[PDB]
Amino acid sequence: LPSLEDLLFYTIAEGQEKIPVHKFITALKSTGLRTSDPRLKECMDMLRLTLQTTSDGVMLDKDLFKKCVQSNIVLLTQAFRRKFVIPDFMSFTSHIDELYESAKKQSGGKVADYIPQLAKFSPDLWGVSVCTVDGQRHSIGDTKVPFCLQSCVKPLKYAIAVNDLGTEYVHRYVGKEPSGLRFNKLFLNEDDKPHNPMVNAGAIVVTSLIKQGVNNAEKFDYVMQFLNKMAGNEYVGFSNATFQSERESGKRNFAIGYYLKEKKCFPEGTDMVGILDFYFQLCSIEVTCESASVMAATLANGGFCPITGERVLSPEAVRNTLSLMHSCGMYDFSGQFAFHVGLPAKSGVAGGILLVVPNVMGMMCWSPPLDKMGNSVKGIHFCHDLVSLCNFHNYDNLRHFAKKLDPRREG
Amino acid sequence: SLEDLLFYTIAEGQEKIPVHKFITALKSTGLRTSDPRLKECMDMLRLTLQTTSDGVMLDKDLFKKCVQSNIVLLTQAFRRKFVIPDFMSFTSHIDELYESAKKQSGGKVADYIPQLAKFSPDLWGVSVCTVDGQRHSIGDTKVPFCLQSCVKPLKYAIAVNDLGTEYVHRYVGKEPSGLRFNKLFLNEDDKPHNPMVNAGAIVVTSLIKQGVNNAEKFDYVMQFLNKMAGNEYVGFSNATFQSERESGKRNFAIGYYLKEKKCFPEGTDMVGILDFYFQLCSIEVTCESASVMAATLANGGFCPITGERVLSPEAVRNTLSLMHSCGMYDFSGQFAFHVGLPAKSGVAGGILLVVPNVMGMMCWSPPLDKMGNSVKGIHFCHDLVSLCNFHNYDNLRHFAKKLDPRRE
Amino acid sequence: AKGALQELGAGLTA
Ligand SMILES: [Cl-]
Ligand SMILES: [Cl-]
Repeated sequence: LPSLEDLLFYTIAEGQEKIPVHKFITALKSTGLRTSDPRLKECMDMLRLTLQTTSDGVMLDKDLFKKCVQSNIVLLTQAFRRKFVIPDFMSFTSHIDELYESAKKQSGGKVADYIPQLAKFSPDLWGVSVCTVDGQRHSIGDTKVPFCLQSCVKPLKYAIAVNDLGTEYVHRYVGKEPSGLRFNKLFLNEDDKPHNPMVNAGAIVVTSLIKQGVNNAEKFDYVMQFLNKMAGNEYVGFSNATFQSERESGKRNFAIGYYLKEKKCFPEGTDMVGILDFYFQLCSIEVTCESASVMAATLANGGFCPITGERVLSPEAVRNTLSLMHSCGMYDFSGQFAFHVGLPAKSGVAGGILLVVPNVMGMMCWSPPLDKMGNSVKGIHFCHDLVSLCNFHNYDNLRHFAKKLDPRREG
Repeated sequence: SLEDLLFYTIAEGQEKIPVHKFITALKSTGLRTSDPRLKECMDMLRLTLQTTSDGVMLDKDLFKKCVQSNIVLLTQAFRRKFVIPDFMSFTSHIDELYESAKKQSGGKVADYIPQLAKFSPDLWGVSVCTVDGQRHSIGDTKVPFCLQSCVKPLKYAIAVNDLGTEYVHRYVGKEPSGLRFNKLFLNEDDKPHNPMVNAGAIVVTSLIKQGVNNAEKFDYVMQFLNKMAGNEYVGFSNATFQSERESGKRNFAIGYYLKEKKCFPEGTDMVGILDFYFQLCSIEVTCESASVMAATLANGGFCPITGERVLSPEAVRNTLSLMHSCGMYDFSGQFAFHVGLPAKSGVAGGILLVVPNVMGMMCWSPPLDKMGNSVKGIHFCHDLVSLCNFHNYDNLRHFAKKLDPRRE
Repeated sequence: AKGALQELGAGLTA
């Protein structure tokens, strides 16, 4: 009748009477969990305070250890006993490292220059962050360098709209399918609605649905307070310089605005020129690979932020978002990507690709050089390789899958 | 020892098992006594029992002798290790989805050929086959009907299996047209947009078993579909074939367009390909046989009731991908979005449905809606995903009010 | 939960 915390103590202890705190921490990191994880704060607080009462500030005997670990014991136990969605995380991150290096050799593409903020980023910035639905984290390359979401925001604001207003309301204004033609084509579907919320027209109408009857200052903070929940309070910023240049060069976008109002695509009472303004702000929100990967993980984890356990989005909002990301998330490459990679992803002109592996993990990949369709060259290459290695394709089978690795099972 | 352990769970010793107790316990797991994987067991029970004084009771030595050759499967079944461990409760949920779809009576039975117009509007059948071979049927599941366009994925799967993705996709695209299934036209590359539009299925048809006469091409497909269905019913309706061919002008118009655009491989006999196309549409299944075919697709190309490798992983993966976004005609996009499962519909009323890693199904009800899809079939599919976390993008850990049949 | 883990692991480890 041994308690969970007695069990944890004996596994880490390895026959000794006291556990050096450094060894507990080292072991914890090996699971992929960070000591900074919000769900572990109490354990970390207890360790700090309790170690200052100690003669050496290193050694925790059973009862002390049992006390520090109690409040997080189930999570800690899942972690050490290899119960997380990827049980061998160190192995896995080694594979991610190799795919990153491989992608790294692809130096083609051209950095976006429609505004000068984008022009300025070095071609060789390349980072990849992973966050599992259990909050196992890993990064390689440039993962702490801020950049703009640009179109990666589309699926997120659409999720907010569905979360507050429901599917039926939002889809009075916007369709649910791929256009079938080129994204760079201004047109509406059979019922006069933009085809889906991933095309520019659709994202603009969706923008107009959020926090109606309030002002652009309030709308934008409401949206940021949302992205922060999605990211477990990790970095969400704003580029006022991108916002200005986006607005300075907004002719092509305003037309769409005009066209959309003329066809009665906005809700009764819409101030188009302000909606477009709000739309430019949201494109200019800043993330890192690290923080964006938790956002994607929230989407992989059914709307719950994996590093806080907080419900951030309704199930209907998440499911839908993933469905539209599957179909319309990579511009003109969307159908090929669906076919070959088979994961919900969303690209943006800053070089970001937000990727979800449902039930497993989120990922943000970033490299500024873009191919012909406006997708990141390193990012597209990486996403192909991940799915060649691992049985992550939507329509990969979990029992019979050839020479693919399944990271959810142990070697 | 394993066989030892199975003896006791049923025996409650009891120094002997009545064979019927063993058979009713085994049926309740979802398996059928006719299961091809269970044949040695059944042959041994028959033979051994004939040497017995009563013909019912088995002791440990004899029971262990009968069960030995198939004990891993028998133990997985009995220890609730199959993908739906509580199958009796699952099938009762299916029955309820069946009865609720049964009250929908809208739609029009197809009547461009006489063979199709003959089918009573009240025919309604639903069969399930899990990836472990668990079977359930309710309604009219043992009646012959034509696959029609439900054949489109199976013939694409065959072509990719035999020729590879790269070859097949020299001739056909990989995505939705996003315009009406009605045509015709070709994508930017002068290919039919995908293998599920009529123009695409016609070009796929022209790839399979090239250089051989139609009689051996057809036999070859028939043999393949037999391996997909675990040797269950695959027939052919000659009457439907002849009538499809007579009133086929519209498919011939597509073939002449494709011919003039150079969409067929070198040496293609256009009219000959049309004959094979109409022959494939006219291939008969029942809901039960088609359910195993769908389950082969749910189980990565292994037939669940035989264990045989029928289709390559690439072939199943791609097929399921295109059924996801092109299988339900003009309702495709809305179906992907709301139901979120690969499915393919046919003009005879069939919906071939795959829940990957879980099960296949065939739903059949002749009255169709305005888009060409079975009214009861579409309803049943929505209800299924309303009830259960089977949508592609449902979550496996956090799913609100939905039931997860994968857990106990 | 806590119960499920405690059964499984006491067995395996003890
Ligand atoms: Cl963008
Ligand atoms: Cl059809």
